Amino acid sequence: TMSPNELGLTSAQDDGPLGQEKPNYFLNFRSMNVDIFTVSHTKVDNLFGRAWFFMEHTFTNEGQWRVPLEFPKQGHGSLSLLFAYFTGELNIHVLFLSERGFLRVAHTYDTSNDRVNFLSSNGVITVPAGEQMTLSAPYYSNKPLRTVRDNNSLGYLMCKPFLTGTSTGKIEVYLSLRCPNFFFPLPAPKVT
Amino acid sequence: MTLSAPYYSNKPLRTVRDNNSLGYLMCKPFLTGTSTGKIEVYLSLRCPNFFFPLPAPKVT
Amino acid sequence: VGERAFYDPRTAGSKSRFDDLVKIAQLFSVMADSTTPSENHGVDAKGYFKWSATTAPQSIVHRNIVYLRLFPNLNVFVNSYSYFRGSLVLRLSVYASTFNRGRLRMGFFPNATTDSTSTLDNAIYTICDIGSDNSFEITIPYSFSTWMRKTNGHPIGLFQIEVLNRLTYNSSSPSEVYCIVQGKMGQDARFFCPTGSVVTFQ
Amino acid sequence: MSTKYKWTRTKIDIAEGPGSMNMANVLCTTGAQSVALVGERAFYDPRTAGSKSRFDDLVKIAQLFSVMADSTTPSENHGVDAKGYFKWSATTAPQSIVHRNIVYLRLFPNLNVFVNSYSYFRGSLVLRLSVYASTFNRGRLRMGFFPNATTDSTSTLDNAIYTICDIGSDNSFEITIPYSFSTWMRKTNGHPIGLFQIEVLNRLTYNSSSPSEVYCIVQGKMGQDARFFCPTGSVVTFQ
Amino acid sequence: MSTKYKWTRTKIDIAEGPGSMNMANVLCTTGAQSVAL
Amino acid sequence: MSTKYKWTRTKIDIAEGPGSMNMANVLCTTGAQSVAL
Amino acid sequence: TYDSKLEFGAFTNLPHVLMNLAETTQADLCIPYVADTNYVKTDSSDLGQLKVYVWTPLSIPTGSANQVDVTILGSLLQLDFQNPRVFAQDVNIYD
Amino acid sequence: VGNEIGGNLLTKVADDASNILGPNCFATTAEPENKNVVQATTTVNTTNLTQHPSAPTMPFSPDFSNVDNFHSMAYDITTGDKNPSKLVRLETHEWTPSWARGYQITHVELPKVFWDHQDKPAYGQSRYFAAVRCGFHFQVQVNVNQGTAGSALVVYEPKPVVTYDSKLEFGAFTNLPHVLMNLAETTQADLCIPYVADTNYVKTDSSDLGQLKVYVWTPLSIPTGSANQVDVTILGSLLQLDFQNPRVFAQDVNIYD
Amino acid sequence: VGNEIGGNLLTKVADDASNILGPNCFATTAEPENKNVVQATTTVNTTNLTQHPSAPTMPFSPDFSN
RNA sequence: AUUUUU
RNA sequence: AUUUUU
RNA sequence: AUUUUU
RNA sequence: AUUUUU
RNA sequence: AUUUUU
Repeated sequence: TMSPNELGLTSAQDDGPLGQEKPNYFLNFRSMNVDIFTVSHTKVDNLFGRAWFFMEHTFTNEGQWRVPLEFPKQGHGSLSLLFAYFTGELNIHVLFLSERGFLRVAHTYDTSNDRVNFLSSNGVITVPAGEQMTLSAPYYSNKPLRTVRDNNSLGYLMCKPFLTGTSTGKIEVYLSLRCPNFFFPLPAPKVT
Repeated sequence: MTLSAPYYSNKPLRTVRDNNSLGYLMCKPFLTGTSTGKIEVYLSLRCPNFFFPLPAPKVT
Repeated sequence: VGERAFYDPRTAGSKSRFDDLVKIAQLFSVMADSTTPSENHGVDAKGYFKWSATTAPQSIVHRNIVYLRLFPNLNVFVNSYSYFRGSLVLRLSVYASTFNRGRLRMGFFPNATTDSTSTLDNAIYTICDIGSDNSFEITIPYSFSTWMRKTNGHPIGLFQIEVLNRLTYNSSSPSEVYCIVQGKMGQDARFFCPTGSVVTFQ
Repeated sequence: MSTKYKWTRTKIDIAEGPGSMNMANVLCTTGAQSVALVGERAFYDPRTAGSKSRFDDLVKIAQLFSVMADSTTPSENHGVDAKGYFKWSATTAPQSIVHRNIVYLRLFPNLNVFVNSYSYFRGSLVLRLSVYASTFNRGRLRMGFFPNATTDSTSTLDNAIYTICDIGSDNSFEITIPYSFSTWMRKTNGHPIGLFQIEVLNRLTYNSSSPSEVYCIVQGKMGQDARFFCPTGSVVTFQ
Repeated sequence: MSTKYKWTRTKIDIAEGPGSMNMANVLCTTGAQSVAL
Repeated sequence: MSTKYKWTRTKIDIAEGPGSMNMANVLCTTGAQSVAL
Repeated sequence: TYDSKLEFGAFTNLPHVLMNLAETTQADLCIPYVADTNYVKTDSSDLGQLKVYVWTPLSIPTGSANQVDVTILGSLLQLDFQNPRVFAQDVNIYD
Repeated sequence: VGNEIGGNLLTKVADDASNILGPNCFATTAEPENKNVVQATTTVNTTNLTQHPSAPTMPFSPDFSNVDNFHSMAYDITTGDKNPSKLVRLETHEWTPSWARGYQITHVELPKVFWDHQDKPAYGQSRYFAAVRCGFHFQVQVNVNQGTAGSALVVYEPKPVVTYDSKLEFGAFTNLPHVLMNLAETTQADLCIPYVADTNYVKTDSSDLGQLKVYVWTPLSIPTGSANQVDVTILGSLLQLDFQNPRVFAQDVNIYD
Repeated sequence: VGNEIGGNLLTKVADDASNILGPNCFATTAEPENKNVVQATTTVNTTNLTQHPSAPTMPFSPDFSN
């Protein structure tokens, strides 16, 4: 039968270990699980499998664009802030808004700003002018886990546009992740 | 493009008449220069579930 | 070579990654937590107030309209998903001494909006008798006109904790104690559509 | 081994039309991409609608009766108008007309909708005349129909598809009009369905405590063999 | 398991002619799209 | 049944070169389209 | 690192022990190696730190004592020293 | 007999007065989560007694193996443990030419020499224990060019010998674990010495358990051109080590009577 | 459900993170010697009721045959 | 690592 | 020349 | 007309 | 309606 | 929900 513990009478100091799926009941009530969709939208793989805006860059020259990729404190991706460590594939969505040209895109977890000066083997995919691509950067990190908060939690993204004439433009970037491994959930964030 | 939006409604059924019977559509164009234009929109539905037929409509 | 890497959970002290987020929504968090207890006899949203001997046998120690955003953990999902469903669990923890004794009835009127003290005889209530386990709970079954409700829209209901029996004490025990109200999702909790954000975290 | 050839990706020729959007074939639209989080489907709830299943075929709606050219007031021209709401009066001679007009699908609320949706159709049409008299009133009324007729003029119905109505307990007589056109499919909005005439056969009799004239209602629907074919543009705007 | 490689969509090379319309071969026209309901 | 997912057409990635015409490999030319009836 | 950015009252998400005085006199916490690096530099604050906060202030009656002491004891479930080095010399295992 | 029956005297009553709608009340009684128990925990030479314990906590689906499966540190897991038994340089003196036979080249305080400086692998632990019982493995190294010749006596002298050293006849020291090593023939000597004393344990940081010495069997015969700076080095390893008695940091404790 | 698990939630954890040197910690939980019981003793026409009894004592290997 | 889908 | 992948 | 490839 | 091709 | 097609 039902114990008084499952009827509401408990002790907060006896909750450890963390993660106790204890059932709560009372007459005329029982946990009822009803599904509306064929699958879950709470699963990490599904939720995060959907991109979210990151930032935009307006180029004028053929200079390079180096930016510390990090988890959002803004979109639905904020749900990541509930975790401390991450590891797995990273999907980067880049939109190359230009009349005539090409956009070199690369990604690395390497902090050194000189290993990027060349782009030899940092994944120089080419998005023709007015096009957009979605490259999935592997976990080529030198650290087993990525603190989820760091201003560079995610590796740096590089964008060296190869323009042809006076043409200029802007590169909007949004991103998601493929199968994410989050660990050791931390306390909920505050609001600004 | 032709995107198929799922029934992500908070209401089990959509009164068919409502000025918002179907969910709202959003369009935020990302332009580059002074370029401007127009966005024509047409639509259909995939497998529709209609219920409780009501009387025929009037004419204007 | 378009391949994959071998992940290392051990360095995180875990044996496996975290697959479902709902489990986080099922973790208690203080409601409208503050540094100081309710200075309005608990008539505010502060989930941190005081149970005092003075308070009449029917006076209110805390009353307010509950929203998911009033909870740290939940407020995150509120800013992520558009809808949800499932039961909500609130756990009141009164921290008194081993000498203090008394009862307190906390009820809840689902989807109620009028923030006003009212008899809880018809509301979903739980009577709390002070003892060794001073952390009573209360479950609120999903209740809406729809199969799925807005994560940020209509209130969850009216939450009221009235005094049933004056907090008793003695020469060496406190005449008033502190209380904490936590909130989490039930085992049947679910979230559905992810929507835009209504706030920015830090 | 096939190492005599350098491995390469498959090469394919792209047919006419780069991003041609077919908004005519359903087989095309149903295959469109999904903005769903995981491209899945939802569980529908018919109960909230009080139904056990969704509505799959529209033809069934076209098979639902609707008043013809319905009005607030009965025909003020002895029924010589399109109003499917007129009066059967004792005064009317044993051969005079109580109602006459050319019938079109658009004259019916339900049907008029299909008329503004589909371009063609086929099948039989059923008209049901409901005379509302008292239990004392008695008499007969013959309603005929000349298919595809266009001359709106009273004429002997001896050769027309007619139905004699003898007032009793069930005062709602019908009349079916089999598909009749030079084609296997006819315009939903074009040539008339025919001439509809309801002549008096036997003067409506009455007594001291019964009405000397009664009200009549004409409804119309499609037969069990009804069909609609091509969807076309609209000729009117609903509200 | 083939989990040593990140799953991806098939990649294919598009032959000469972007929207070249062949109005000579019947085998080409009969395969055209249908505006039928 | 696979009715847990909305049926859709296959999606594929198009390799480098939009209408690149290979006039070097015979295996490429012999596969060209036919203007034959 | 980001302590001020976190909402108190949610810290219950971390291995903790809300311990109600007058009920419990000791709390037990088993914490495994947790870091974003396989190894932590000896003599470092890395690998986090254990803290004790005020859930609800002390309600000390008039006559009752007013000097409550909080003590933290620690044991190593498992220890592992690998990199050799001079005596207590700061060495960087990190990049 | 009473005072707990609250569950089946309310659960049954309703079950007895229930209609098609079922019981209108359910009552369950049991023991509180906070029961009257006592917990005891023991770590190395410690015992924690608590009479007001609480449910122990821990992270989600935790892994306490504490072993890095990637081995970011390629070493044996027991490296730190065995570290103090590691081979180390105990001494290095210079064989000053013109030193008659019997002359003592260099000595070494056994066993406190293994904690000679704070830079000794064993220095760490040695400080937290007053008692020691260990075995030794010495390797006295002496290198000399081929042109030169000579011989040294590497011998282990227990406290008994060290005490009465002058009373013993040199040339008989060959009775002790030694290595008459003839230069120009051998460059290193090996000596395996077990725990030798008149007491089960020796006080840490003591010269007890004897000491290893190196004497001049036959003086160095260095030709004219040949080099004249011969160095004698003493290396030591602990075949087996054992620290027992706990004590304050490096505080002289008397294990003896 | 809690408040006693102090023994196998510490005894096991170590038993799970132990090396060749064995566990570095052992924890055992149980009831105190002074439990909540009541003792009753009856002599000729007398009854002694005590609610705070203690372990009865007696001499070494005693003989009560008298 | 059914850590694309069954 | 499993010198595309197993 | 293995006169796409084996 | 092998009324795409065999 | 053969609520893509048979």
